[PDB]
Amino acid sequence: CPLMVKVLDAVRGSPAINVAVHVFRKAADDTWEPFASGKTSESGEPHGLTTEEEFVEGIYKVEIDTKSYWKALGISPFHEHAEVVFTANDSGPRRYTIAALLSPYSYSTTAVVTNP
Amino acid sequence: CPLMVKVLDAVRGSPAINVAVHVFRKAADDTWEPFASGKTSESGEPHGLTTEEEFVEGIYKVEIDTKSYWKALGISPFHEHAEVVFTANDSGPRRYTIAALLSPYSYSTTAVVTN
Amino acid sequence: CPLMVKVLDAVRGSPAINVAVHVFRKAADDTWEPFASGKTSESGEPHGLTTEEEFVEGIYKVEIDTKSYWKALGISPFHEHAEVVFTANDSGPRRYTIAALLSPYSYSTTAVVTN
Amino acid sequence: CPLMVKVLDAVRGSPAINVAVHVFRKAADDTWEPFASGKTSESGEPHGLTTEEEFVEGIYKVEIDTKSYWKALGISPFHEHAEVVFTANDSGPRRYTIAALLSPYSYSTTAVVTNP
Repeated sequence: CPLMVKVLDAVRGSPAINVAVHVFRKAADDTWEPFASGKTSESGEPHGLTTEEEFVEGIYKVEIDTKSYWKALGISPFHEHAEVVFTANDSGPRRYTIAALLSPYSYSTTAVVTNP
Repeated sequence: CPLMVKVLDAVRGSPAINVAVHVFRKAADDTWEPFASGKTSESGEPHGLTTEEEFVEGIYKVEIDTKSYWKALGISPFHEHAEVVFTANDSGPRRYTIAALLSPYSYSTTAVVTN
Repeated sequence: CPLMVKVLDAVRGSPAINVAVHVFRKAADDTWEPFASGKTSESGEPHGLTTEEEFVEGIYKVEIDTKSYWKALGISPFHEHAEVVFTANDSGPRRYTIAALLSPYSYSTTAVVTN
Repeated sequence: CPLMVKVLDAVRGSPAINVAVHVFRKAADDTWEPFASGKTSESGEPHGLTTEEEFVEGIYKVEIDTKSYWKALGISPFHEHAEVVFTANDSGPRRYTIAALLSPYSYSTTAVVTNP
């Protein structure tokens, strides 16, 4: 898995489960193209988003549907979503882990990039 | 201003100065429209982004040019920029501060909504 | 004040009000000695913790009573408190702000040191 | 491993490697007693800090030597260390993961608590 996403809930101290994760790539024509999507499992990760063959150099956008998560728990959050935009692999293939820590009025995002 | 932005540099322990901040509003066509922009001052805030008569309810996007900021410091960054997308609701208090804490491979954003 | 503390509540999107903040200094005997304390006001800051003549170089500890704060909100917290331990150096700028962002199972702390 | 610690470096986008982790328990006499210690591996985790038998109810302190980490990389950080103090297992045994995200003038700490 060259692109892994891990989502945590800072209010409950648990993995954020059943959260939708949508990934887009920037296309030749400056639009975002759908690339991959999934839902976080009990571990807070969507398993198998992409492959090493498919995950080529490019600008990627990872959108995490935090609004639907907090609403399904009865909280009206501040953010519409949490997005992470980055250039990938432009020095060769890497494995990326995007971690997102969620609160109703706050989120943080961190990337860990390791040589595959 | 009913909308303030405050940007901090976690590597140097200072306000993030001279960072471009762009604000968009969501229009009927589900496309973003330029609304406000500014450069952070030495306090890490771009002074006077908007006013309470233009800042009506709706969905707003705040884009912080983090990549240019880290490039000016000679530090390689992960993110292309930091974006904050939110709904402003009148029922809620009357002033929004979006705080952003920046590191090269991490950022956090927080909304402080005060009456 | 050469030392300010600012405490934010990430769950409610407001300053964390009425939070106890205790400051200690490290003494020769490697034991902490009470130095300053206060309760955060409605801005999330305990006004006037110290002065520039008492705030000499040394190692300081800032303890924020997060557990009492979350208990008052009826929200079960992980941490017993949040502590920030640091060295104040004159060579460094002349005002310290320790910012703390609180959630029940997470907190982050940041030092903004300005001239 | 009922107590796991994961340390990340927000400047380099990598696990924080070779970081010392010291764990103490609060003793009957109100002093901190040494309970366990280790160094983070290439994954940013110290492996095998404690056991389920040893990790009883109590107040625990996890100290992460962040100062030595940043100094070994040529940075003078703000914090002397990052500490996490919490009550453990007081509702029955749990597995705790303490994550710490490190910058020179900032750190964050998050706990994920899962039923064993």
